[PDB]
Amino acid sequence: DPKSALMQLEAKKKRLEALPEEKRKEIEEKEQWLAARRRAEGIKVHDDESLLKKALKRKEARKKKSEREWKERIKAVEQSKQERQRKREENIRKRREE
Amino acid sequence: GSLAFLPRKRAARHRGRVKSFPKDDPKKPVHLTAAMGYKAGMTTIVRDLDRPGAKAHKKEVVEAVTIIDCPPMVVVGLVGYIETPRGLRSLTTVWAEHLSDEVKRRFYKNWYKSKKKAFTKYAKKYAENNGASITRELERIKKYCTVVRVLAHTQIRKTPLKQKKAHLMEIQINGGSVADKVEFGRSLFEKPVTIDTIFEKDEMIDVIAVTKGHGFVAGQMGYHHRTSVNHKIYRIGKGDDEANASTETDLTKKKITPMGGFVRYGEVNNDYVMIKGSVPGVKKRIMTLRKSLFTHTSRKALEKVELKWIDTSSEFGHGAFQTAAEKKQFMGTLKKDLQTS
Amino acid sequence: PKSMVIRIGAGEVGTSVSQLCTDVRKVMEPGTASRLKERKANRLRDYVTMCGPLGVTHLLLFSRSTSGNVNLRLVVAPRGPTFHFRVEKYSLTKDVRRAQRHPKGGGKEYMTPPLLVMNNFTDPKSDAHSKVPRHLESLTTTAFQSLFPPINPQTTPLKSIRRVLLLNRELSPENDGKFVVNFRHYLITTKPVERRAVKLVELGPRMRLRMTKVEEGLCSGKVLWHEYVSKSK
RNA sequence: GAGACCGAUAGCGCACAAGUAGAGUGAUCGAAAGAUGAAAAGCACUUUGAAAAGAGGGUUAAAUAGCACGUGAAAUUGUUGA
RNA sequence: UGAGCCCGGGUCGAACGGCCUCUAGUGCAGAUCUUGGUGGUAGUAGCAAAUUUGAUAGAACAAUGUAGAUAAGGGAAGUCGGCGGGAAUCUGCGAGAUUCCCACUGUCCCUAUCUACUAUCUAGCGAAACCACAGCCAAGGGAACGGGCUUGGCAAAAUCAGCGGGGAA
RNA sequence: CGAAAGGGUCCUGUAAGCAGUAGAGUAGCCUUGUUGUUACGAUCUGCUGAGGGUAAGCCCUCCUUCGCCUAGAUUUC
Repeated sequence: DPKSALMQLEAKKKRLEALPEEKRKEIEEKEQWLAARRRAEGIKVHDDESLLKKALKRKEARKKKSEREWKERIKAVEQSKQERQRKREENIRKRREE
Repeated sequence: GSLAFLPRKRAARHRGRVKSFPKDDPKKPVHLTAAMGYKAGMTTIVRDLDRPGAKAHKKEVVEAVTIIDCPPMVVVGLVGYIETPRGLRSLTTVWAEHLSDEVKRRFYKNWYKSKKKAFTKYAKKYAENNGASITRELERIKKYCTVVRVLAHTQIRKTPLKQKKAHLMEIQINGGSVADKVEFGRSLFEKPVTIDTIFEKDEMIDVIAVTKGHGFVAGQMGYHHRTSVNHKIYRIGKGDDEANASTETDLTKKKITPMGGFVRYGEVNNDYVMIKGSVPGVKKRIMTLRKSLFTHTSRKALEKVELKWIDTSSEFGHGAFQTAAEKKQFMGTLKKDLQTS
Repeated sequence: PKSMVIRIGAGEVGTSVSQLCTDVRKVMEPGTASRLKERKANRLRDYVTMCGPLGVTHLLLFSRSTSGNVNLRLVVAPRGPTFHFRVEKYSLTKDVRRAQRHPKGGGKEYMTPPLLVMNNFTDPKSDAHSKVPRHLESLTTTAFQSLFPPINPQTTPLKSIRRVLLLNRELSPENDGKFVVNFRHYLITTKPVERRAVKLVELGPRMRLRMTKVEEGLCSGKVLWHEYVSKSK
C-alpha cells in the first residue's frame, strides 16, 4: 500500500530528524549500504516521495473517473425507469379516452 | 471502387492461377503458352523512340522496367484433359522418373521430419518394365484428350533466395494435333526449357502475380490475385554473358545487377526478362508470364525496341556510379585501401 | 538475471576496449545481448530505458577518460547501485590464447554460464573496522552473487558445469593489503584418471580492478565511500 | 380451567438472542430464524492435505439420519445414456 | 366424458382413511400481486461504494487523438492595401548596381504553443437494465393490422471484426 | 542453418590527439626581438574522402570463424 509506505517513510524521517547530526550521517550511510544490499539481492524497495505521491494521485484520479461513470450510468437507469412509468401513464390515459 | 474487383478477397494461393489460356488451332507449330520467374526489381533505361506520329519520335525516352529473374524450368509431367458437357476435366497425368528434391519438397509440407517416400513406387513402376502402363497412359492421352499441359517447375536452388521449395505450374501446349503435342511433351520430359525457348524478344505478354498486402495500418486491403495485361518484354538477358546490362551503344561489360546487388533481393546470375512499366507483385515473389489470348491491335506491339543503357547505380542510395571500376577510378585512392595495400 | 555490457561510458571507443567488451560479453553469455552495437548518439538514459522492458538486471559500463584511464562501472538496473572500478592492468583474450601453449576455442560451453568462485573477501567481522568490511565487502559479495544466477549445487548438472569465474582479493581480513581485485576466467576440462581430474584453462580477460568509488543509484547518488576523498560530517 | 380456533410465510411483531439484531439527529420504524438420533453412542484410529475439504475404519435399526442433521417437491444445474 | 380415484416399484418413518351428516379462514396463471428460492443476460459490463488505516496481482506502456484557448505562421476570400525592415541576384571591401514582400477584416482552413481529457493484456473479483415465446426475404392477408397463415424465393454447425434492415384540428 | 568478421554499397561530414604564431586580442618578463618568450583566448591550417554508422524488413563469402543436428506432445483410414 502506498499509504502504508508513506507512513513508514514519515516515521523514517522523524527518526532521522530526532537522532543527532553525526549519527544522522552515520546511520544514513548505514541504511544506504543495507539498501544497496537487499536491492542488489533483488528486493525492490519502494521508497520515493515523488513516485509514491504520483501513484496516490493516479489512484485518486481513477476513483474520480469511476465515480463520474457511476453518475452517468445511474442517471441513465433512473431515466429508463422514469420513461417506462411515463408511457404507462400515457397508455392509461389513452384507455381513459377510449 | 470497381464492382468487378469487390468484395476485397485474399489470394487463396500465393502462386497465382492462370485461369485462361489462348485458344487453340491445329495449324500453328507447337509451343508452350506460359513461363515463370521471380520479380527481382526494376531499373531505368533510355530508348531511341521509334513511334511514328509521336511527339517524342526519334528522341531519348527514359522508362522504368521490371527485372524478372528466370532460371530454366524443368519439365516433369504431362496432363491430358477431356472436354465434357460439364467443362474440361483432368483425364489422366503422367509423371517423370528422377523427380527433383525440390519438386518433392513441393509435394511435402514438413520435409525435415519426413522420410522421402513420395513417388518412390511410381519410379519403381517406371523402372520395373511397367512401360506397358506408361504407354497405356500416353495412348489414352493421345486418343481421348484434346488439351495437354506440361507440368514445369522453377528452381530455387539456382534462384538467389533463402527458399528451397520449387515452384510448379501447368503450361498448355498449343499449335498442333493432339498426338503431335503429346509426342512433343514426351520429348520434353527431363529437359530444362529456357525463356529464350518459351518467350522471345520485344513482345507483348500478360503477367500474373499477387499484389502486396498492405497490413498493419473495410477489411482486407492488399494481397490480391491480379493478372495485368499488355506488358512488353524489351530485353532477355543470359546470365552467363556478363555483358547483360551492356548494350550496343555502350561497351561497358556489366551485369543487369546494379552496384551492391538488388535491395532485398540479391544478385541474379541467370536468364532474366526485362519488361516495360510497373508490374504487380513484390520482390522474391513468383511471377507468371503468359501469352496474350488475342492477336495484338497496336504498333506498340510489333514496335521493335533499340536500347541505349540500363541504370546500374546502387538503388540502396542516390548513387551515380554504374560500375565498381569507374567508381574506384573516380574516387581515387583512400587511406583504408592504402593501408590494406 | 540478465546483464549487458556497454561502452557508452567512454566518449569514443577503440580496438582495445572493443575487444575487451566483446570478451566480457562472451563471459556473460548466454544472459547477455551479444548483438548490442553501441552508437555515439546513444546515452545511459537510452540504455537503461532499453534495460527496463528487456528485464536486464545488471549493466557493465566501460568508460575511458581523457587521460586514457579506463573505468568499469557495475550498476544494477534500474535504480543502482553503482560500483566504480579502475583498470590497472588488462590483457586481451587473443593475447591470452597466443600466450597459452594449448588455447581452447569457445564452443557448446557458450550455453552454460560460469560458476562464480570468490576468494579472500571478508564477510564476518574480524577487527570491528566495519567501514571496509561491513560496508563495502558484503556489497561486493551480494553484487556478484546477483550478477551470476543463483547456483544450487543439488540441481546443477555437472556436465553443464564447464566455466568458472575467479574473483580473488589481494587483501587480508585485518584490513591490511593492496586492496586489489583479480578477475579471471577459466574453462573446465574433466579427465578420467570415480576419480576425475579437473584442469582449468585460461580464457581471459585478466582484469586488475581498483575498488575506487560507489553510488546508490545509476551513476547518481551520494558518495558512500571514496578511497581518496572522505567527506566530513 | 377450557375450545367444532391457527399450526412456523399460519397463530400476537416475538414457539428460538424479540421489542432482540438493525435504521434514523429525533419522535419512531422494526425483522429473519423450530425438528439429528431412543440414548451422543456427536465418528476412535490410519492415511491425504492449510480446509467449513477427502480415502479408509468405526457408532446406530438406519449415517444418501454426521450438529450443512425428522421426510425432502418444483424452478435451476452436472455426469452418464438414447 | 371430466374435475378426480385405486393399485404396482422406490423412499420413508407415526399416525391415517371410506360413508352419513355438521361446520368453514375450503379449490388459482394472472392482480406492473406478497414472501422465499432459482435462471438467461454472463464469467458479460467493469475493478468503481460495499464487499490502525487504506488497499485487486503481474505484464506492460509513455502513444494515439479530442475539446477549449494563444497581442504565432501560412494558405484561402473580400476590399478603396501593395506598382524603414527582411530576402536575394548581378558586377569590380566596394555611396557598389539590379529584383521580391509588408494592409485590414465582426470571414474559412491548416500548422505552431498552453490547459484539460484520454491506455492494453493475462490472472483474481465480478453485477445491473431487460426477458409471454422467437426473429431471412418477396407478394397476398378489406379494415394503411403482421412475427401468425397462403404461395414462392430458398434454407448447413460454431467464432472474431466491420456493416445495414427491422422493432385530427 | 545462425550468432562475430571480411568485402561490397549507401549516409553524414573531415574524429580524438598531436603539430602549426594560424587566431580578434589581453597581462607579465628580459641583453627589446624582420617566426622575442610565458599564461588565457572562441575560431582557422596538416595528419584526414577523415572518423563513425550500415538491418532491426540492404547484398556476397569456401570451411573468413565458431556453434546445432535424426528432436518431443497429440491426432489421422
